Amino acid sequence: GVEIETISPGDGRTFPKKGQTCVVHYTGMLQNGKKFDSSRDRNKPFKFRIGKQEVIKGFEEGAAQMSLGQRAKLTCTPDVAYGATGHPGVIPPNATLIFDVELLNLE
Amino acid sequence: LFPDENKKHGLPGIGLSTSLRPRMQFSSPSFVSISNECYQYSPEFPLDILKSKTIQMLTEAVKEGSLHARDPVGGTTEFLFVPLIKLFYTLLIMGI
Amino acid sequence: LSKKAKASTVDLPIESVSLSLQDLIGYFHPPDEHLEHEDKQNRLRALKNRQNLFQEEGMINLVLECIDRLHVYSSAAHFADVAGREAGESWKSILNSLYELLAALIRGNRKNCAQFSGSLDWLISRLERLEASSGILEVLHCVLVESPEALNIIKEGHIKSIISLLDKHGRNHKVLDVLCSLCVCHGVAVRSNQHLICDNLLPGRDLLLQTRLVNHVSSMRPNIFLGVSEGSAQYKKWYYELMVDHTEPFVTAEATHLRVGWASTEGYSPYPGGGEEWGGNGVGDDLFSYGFDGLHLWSGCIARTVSSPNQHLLRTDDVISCCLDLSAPSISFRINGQPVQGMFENFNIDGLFFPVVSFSAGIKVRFLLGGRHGEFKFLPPPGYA
Amino acid sequence: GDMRVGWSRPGCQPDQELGSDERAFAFDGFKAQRWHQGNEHYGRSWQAGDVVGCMVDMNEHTMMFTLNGEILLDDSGSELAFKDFDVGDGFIPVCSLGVAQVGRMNFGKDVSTLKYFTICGLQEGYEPFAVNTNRDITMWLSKRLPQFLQVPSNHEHIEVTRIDGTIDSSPCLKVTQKSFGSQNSNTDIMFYRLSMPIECAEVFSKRDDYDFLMQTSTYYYSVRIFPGQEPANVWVGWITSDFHQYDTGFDLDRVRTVTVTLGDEKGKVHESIKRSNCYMVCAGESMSPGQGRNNNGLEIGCVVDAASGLLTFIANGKELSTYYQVEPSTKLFPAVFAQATSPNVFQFELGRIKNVMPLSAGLFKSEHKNPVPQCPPRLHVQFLSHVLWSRMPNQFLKVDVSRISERQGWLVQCLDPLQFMSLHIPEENRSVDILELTEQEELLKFHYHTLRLYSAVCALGNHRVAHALCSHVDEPQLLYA
Repeated sequence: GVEIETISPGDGRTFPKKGQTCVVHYTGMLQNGKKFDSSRDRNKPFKFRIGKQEVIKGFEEGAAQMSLGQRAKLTCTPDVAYGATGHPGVIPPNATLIFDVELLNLE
Repeated sequence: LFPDENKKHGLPGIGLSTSLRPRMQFSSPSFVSISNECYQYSPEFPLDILKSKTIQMLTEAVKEGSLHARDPVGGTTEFLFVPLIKLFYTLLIMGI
Repeated sequence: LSKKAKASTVDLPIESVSLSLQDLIGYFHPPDEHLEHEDKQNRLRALKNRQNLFQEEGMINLVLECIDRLHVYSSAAHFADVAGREAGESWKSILNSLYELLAALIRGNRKNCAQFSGSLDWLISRLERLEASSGILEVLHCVLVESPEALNIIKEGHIKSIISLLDKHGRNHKVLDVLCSLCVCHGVAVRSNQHLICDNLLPGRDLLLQTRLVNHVSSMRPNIFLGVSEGSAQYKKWYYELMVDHTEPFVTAEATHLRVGWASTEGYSPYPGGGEEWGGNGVGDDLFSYGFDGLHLWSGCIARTVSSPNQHLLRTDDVISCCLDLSAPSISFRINGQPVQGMFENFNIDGLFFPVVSFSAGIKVRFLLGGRHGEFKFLPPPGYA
Repeated sequence: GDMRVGWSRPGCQPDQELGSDERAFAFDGFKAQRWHQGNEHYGRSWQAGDVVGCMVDMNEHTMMFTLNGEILLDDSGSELAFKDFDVGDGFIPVCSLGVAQVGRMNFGKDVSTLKYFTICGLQEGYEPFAVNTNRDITMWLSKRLPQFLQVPSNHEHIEVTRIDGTIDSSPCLKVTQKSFGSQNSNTDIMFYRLSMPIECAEVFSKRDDYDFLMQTSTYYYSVRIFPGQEPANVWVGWITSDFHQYDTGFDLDRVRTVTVTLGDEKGKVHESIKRSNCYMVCAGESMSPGQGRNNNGLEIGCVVDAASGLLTFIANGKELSTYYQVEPSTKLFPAVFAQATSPNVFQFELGRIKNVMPLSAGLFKSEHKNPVPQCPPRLHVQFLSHVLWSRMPNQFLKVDVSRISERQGWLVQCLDPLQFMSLHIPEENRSVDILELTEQEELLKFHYHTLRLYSAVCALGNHRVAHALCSHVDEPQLLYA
């Protein structure tokens, strides 16, 4: 599964609901600790829609368990994101990804 | 042909051009998305920021080169100007 | 010699072969750039004619046969054992000269480079050997620059061997140039080679040098120097507090750095030890420093999460109380009056200790040192000064 | 005090004093001494606040100095500090400061700040060093913290031979002191290590057999101390990249260590971890039997288990009681610390004991499943040295400190962001500022060709490869560059 550690607490009430877009800033980290992705570098918030298989599941259930305004650490096992093939050129095969995700706004 | 009554050439480039041009396509390079449609098109970049930065940097280069200082950026006048003028030419060709 | 006839009976013209290989290399030497244009063109025409004549007479396969028969011996010592001492010393020189002659024969001639396609697969088979890596790589580069068919015949196995050359023989810009020549030739891009090179080299992040922007981090310390030694008048328990008036979580694309704790000098010098003077390093990155960030205990550039009531990164209006015990090495923290559930133990006490805070841009914090230097928000633990 | 100022060639060594060798020309006013390949009397001494004006004319190879305006002279009437020299590769300003010494260099970027230039230097036509410049001069200073670097071929004290492994012998690296026994040889403990590290598993687990060899993660290397070398002076084991401690006297008790004790809410220590940068043993104490080393050199073997993190040492076929447990994801460099008491000191051996993988399998990815020991050219012996320069950042963080009140205490405030591109060497586990490649030439060439390869793989509209490369080179890095 996905383990979620809270970095900064949120409201604790407004959890994402079914078919609602989530606006997040994330920073992709490999398990050894090397950054491969970050929306803050692009300065554009990332929007994705819950339950429509737009992103990796590890990210989907991480955001679903997360709450509004809550900055949390998301760690994704190899089986929950890029299982064996991996992302060609970015993610090596059988890799564990750590995500620092903030739920800015539910819209 | 001419902007006004007297037959004075306008500045090259500025004006109203209606000729058909290739359309400008960009995709956001995010690795958390599993969709493969992002592979088409070139990754997005802050074109306005790059444009303003290039203008400022060329303006500073025209300052510094005229004084003929011993310390051009990169150690040589070629290293100072060739990459900058190449980036400027690429921007101007793209038409930003 | 391979058929085991004794060395003296077999005649091996070692010196003459070396002299002829030097003369042949000089004969196929490319024109100098300093020469005037007409002379340069004449010499280029002569060189092209010589290369064409050699390739048409089959002078190239003979060099390959000589290289193959010299490659059966693993080392110069082995060749000396088989043939003799002089052959042993000349084995490396002759082998290098043969590869140089092959490179000179194939250089700049598209027809020769195209006819070398069949032998290209055999060429890459000996790339791992240390006695011929440079020559094989140069011949490969010369073929790849001029022959489009070479890129067509280069396969994933060859590309992976070329990449593993970086892993085994270390960093070398010539193999990087060969990999570049694989991608594009004569303005034509090989998408399959591009994809293979990317997918086999980039994701590892273990061979090419890596780049990243790192926020500058500076450290702020008081004048006090704290140490313990036998028969000396210092109190082994100490206490101080830090208050966070303001902190911006993301001033830049990188997270703001803010760590507090104790640091120890190297020896009795007043200069902090074990850490870089400038850079992105702060409290808890070396083994001379001990830090807290609100979520992890930092020591030796390695952090481990420590539990706390309402764990959070260092926010505005946070009071951090740091306790130093030198009787038994023990550094403990207490956030907002709630005890942090971790402590540093059994560290080196030879040097002098002092309070320290490390930070990036976007902070506003205050030292509460007690007395007329800022009253403590909470009562110090018993026995602490 | 003991301070020197002058002009140095780009080959000057930070560890050597100015003027001792031919690299630099300096002036020691503390002893009224001019230094180049020796010292000879020149000029007077300075007091606090005195100003020295260095004056070089490369046209006919003349150089003089001034002190508070007056021209310093040698014993004769000659103003020339150094009569004649060669242009060579050039000259740059240099100064050496002794213990508790403070000085200031003024490169004359602003002529007004030059106090004695008008009276001496301007009428002669001499130019300020940074007169026609727009940016501050990047000043380089001697590195204080020693780093591991490859043993040079020209090193006068340390020599390394690579011995190829035969069918019956493992590949070996031999460390030999060429100058030992001879006069002027320096006897001190030298710190050696191997270039590439062993990586432990990210998460810890909770006739040799080929299946066991393929499934195992244990790696082994051995060190043979040659007879005649003092075993007590030789230390064998592993070190991490954090090791930067250069002490003339090294003891196992004086290694940096810490014990993080994470405890539950009520206080029970549920876990205790010992963290250190050096995990090494002593050959002298490992030689429990005694005289088992003079007939044949002492055999200490190091066994590392990358799956569990257990460091065990095997010595002369008997397992030593000393053992170290490390935490996951730790890069361990094979290392040997020794003080030479013989021309032959020790020898790295890359063989394998029964049911253990050789060190090459752990080091190199392409040799992961190769039981045959190997010594690729990448692996090479390095030694800890102080001959390295450091670059001062052109800008520093703007931090203001002030005591607000007796109540509010002291306020420190930093509000202006600064950044720098960091070049991370993967095998070395080290990071340097990319601006140091102005003097790191080989790294500069390799990285320029790496950038060219980055352009080539995405050339001619390879959009997928461009998307992949956006991960490695980001928008902030491109903008900063």
